[PDB]
Amino acid sequence: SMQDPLADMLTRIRNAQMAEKTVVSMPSSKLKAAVAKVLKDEGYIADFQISSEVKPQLSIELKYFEGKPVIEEVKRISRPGLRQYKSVEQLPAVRGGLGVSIVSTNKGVMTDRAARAAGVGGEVLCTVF
Amino acid sequence: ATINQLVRKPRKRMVDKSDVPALQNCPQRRGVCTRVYTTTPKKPNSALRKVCRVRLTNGFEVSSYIGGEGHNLQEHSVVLIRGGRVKDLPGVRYHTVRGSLDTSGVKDRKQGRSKYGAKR
RNA sequence: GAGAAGGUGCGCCGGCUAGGGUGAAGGAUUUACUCCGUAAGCUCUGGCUGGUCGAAGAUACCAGGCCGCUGCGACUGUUU
RNA sequence: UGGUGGGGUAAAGGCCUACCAAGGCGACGAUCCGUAACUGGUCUGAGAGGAUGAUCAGUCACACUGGAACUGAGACACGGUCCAGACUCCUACGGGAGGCAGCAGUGGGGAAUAUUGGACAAUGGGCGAAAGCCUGAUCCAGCCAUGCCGCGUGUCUUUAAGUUGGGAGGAAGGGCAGUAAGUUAAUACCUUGCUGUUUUGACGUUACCAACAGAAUAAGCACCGGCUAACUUCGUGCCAGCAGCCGCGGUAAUACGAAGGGUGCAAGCGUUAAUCGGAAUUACUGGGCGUAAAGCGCGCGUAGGUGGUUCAGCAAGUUGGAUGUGAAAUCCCCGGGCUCAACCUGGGAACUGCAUCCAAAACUACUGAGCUAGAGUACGGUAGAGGGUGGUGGAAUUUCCUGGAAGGAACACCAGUGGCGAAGGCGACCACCUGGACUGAUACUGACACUGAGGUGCGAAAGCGUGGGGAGCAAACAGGAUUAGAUACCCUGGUAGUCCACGCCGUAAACGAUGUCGACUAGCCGUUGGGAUCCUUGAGAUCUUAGUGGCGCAGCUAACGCGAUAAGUCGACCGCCUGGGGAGUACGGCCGCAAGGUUAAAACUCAAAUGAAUUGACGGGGGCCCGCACA
RNA sequence: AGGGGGACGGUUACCACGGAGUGAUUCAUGACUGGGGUGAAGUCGUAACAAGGUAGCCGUAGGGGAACCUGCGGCUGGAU
Repeated sequence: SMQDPLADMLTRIRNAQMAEKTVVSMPSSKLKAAVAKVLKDEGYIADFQISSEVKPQLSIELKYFEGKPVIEEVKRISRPGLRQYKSVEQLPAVRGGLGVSIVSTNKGVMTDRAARAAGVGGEVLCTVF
Repeated sequence: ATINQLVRKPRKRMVDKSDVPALQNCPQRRGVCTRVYTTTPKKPNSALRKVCRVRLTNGFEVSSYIGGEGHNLQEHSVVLIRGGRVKDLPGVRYHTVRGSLDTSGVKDRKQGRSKYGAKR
């Protein structure tokens, strides 16, 4: 069966990043919608598109660079099994800090830059690089 | 192999068995010669080597190589044992050290005098 | 196999106590070669507790000795 | 294991007790079994860790061995008593005594470890009004390169060492005889704390300063074939030997024995041993499984691991701060000192930890109401070697006999890179009692979920049960032909067996040598079952799905090759692997009537076995061709 | 006088050591055996690697001096 909601979306776009398709649609949750909103603010994707009907869905409009697109890999860290609840002193600066390292906290599912300057740690979700 | 299966049954690091059945974490161990005799090497070489059989003070029945080019270890000596596996001799893993108690010492042996038992 | 091997209790007198079987002072009726159950009496088997006497309590008569390797015949039986 | 009555401990408590009840512990590993003081820490490490408890400090534990109390504030007491045991000793045979794991020391074991030392002067203690008195604790000395530092063996200095002359610091105070104080009822007087002087007491007796004679008193070790840039010969000749891995030696030896030189770093240099490391070689960080080692043969599913979807709530995990600590030591920096370094300390840093406290609500668990996607059912319709029972068959072949009579067994074609079942598996014809999926939709459920150690069924055939059958073949064999020989393939013959009913074994080249499940990422060509689209006569396209195949990119792969039925990208979980032999074997458990199966080791031994791929060679490998090679 | 209260007594439970019977579970040893490893290889041999001169291999029964053969289901890790 399917066992993890957001690892099912982070896999399904990377094989579409190496494919020639642009609009990815899947049955989505609020959990998958709160993740999608933060990396369009980091310049990676745009227009998450809650379908706003019954069985609501996410149409993430991923951008292309010329040739190889903008997101090489999305590495899951906290999958559901070993779920990597991590503090604020130990946040991962993924690729020198050029990965933004989104971490689920109480006051927001938020990048590692604002996770440290307002100090709450928690679920280190995925590599965005 | 997964982290669930590690909490169920964790990965046991397998121990490495030691090379010497005797010398129970001891750098030397005294023995008494049962028998000194002659042994042939392994097939791609050919020679005549002289090995000893000893009973140790741990009561163990192993073979040690008399590493001299001449010795007077006369069938009941009190020879002292180090480790090290002589390659060409099969199945044996010990050496008699030179100049210990009853090991007289190799004649002249003018270099490496700390090895083969020479004064000065 | 096995009653393997080995062990413990055992007389008598009390104290307390659990029942079982038979029975009827009279009541139900099928007013009798019958049911219920009084009660005592009689009888059978317990359990717990003391006490007590002797060298000794299945005190006599009566009443398995046991164990370990083996050969042969499987076994109960039959025979000069 | 609780409950009460009592009993009892300095103190709670089945701790002890009587009786009441049938609870308690344990798959998060009980109980039994082997092993070991534990920790601050220590050692290797990038760290994670791994190994580890010698000096140092905390706690524990023991005192020949065992039981036991006593006294005391405190013991079940190391130089106490009692009892028992083992041992040992003195006897004048009456009676007695001893316990070094206290400091020396002795045997004895072992590779291996020290002096029958000096003094309470410092620091403690133990008694004391005080003086002090004792202490093998201590302060401190011989012995040992055992580390860790420094230092010296000369480039005409004299350091060390030695001779001599000097020379602090370890001493805080005690005696005393005034001097002042304040308890005093009487600073009369004692007793005490203060003041200044005098008297005195150092185990190590010196460090340390400054003279003197003169280079007189000081170097050794291992290697030199490689990847270690230290790299002639002489003797020796597959001898003698060296070595960690290759190897070297079989007659000019850079590999082995000297000399002759260098080089490593030095009062030490080396090699034996043990630890971690490189070792991603047990991979949490951070590995594997089609063919190298490795997917149970697959199911149903217990604990468990993880769990679609939304609001609200909780605050267990998660997150921040607060406070106590996390002892001191060690370590990490800044220092202070020994003339310098060790060493010594001062300051902090560090101690990733622990509970308590308040604050947070994105996510997880939990709680509640839901939502329809996952999953299930009500409705046909076919497809289908599902599977089983009973029959009805046919030709051969076989066996008889005058073309018929007789019975066994597998069912040519239909047959398919087809169906069906979780899997193993399964085809003449025929009914009869029965499965699960597909699909067409229409209805409803409200995650009911997948996976799953144990656990539980179910699994090809030879088997051997417990009963029958009977054709061909054929395990078992006899010869026939054949070879040194057949014990072989070929030749003539045949019981067990396949079949049946129940039952057992539970084996596999159970193989797709690929666990189950879901999600998603270019395709293209056949082929199976539905269904809908289709100008429609189908000769059929397209589309839609659930299977079964071909080929191919992206993709991965060691390569072969996989390639939406992954061997990709992932996610949950499970089984499994740790070099080749020994070995799927011994021993123990379980099952079987037996054959055996299942779980499953080390001892030893080897530096390699293995995987795909390439060149060459080889082939009683194929296919073409050449030449009197064949007439 | 004595009483109270102690002390030695008497014997009752508790128990270490010891005893006995019968078992477990471990360690060493054991005549004699059975494979295993490494050697050096004398030997019947040719069993595998080519279509290895009878294609190999696996399970299993069954059978035979050996390195080995048939059968039934099995697999190409099988090629012309």
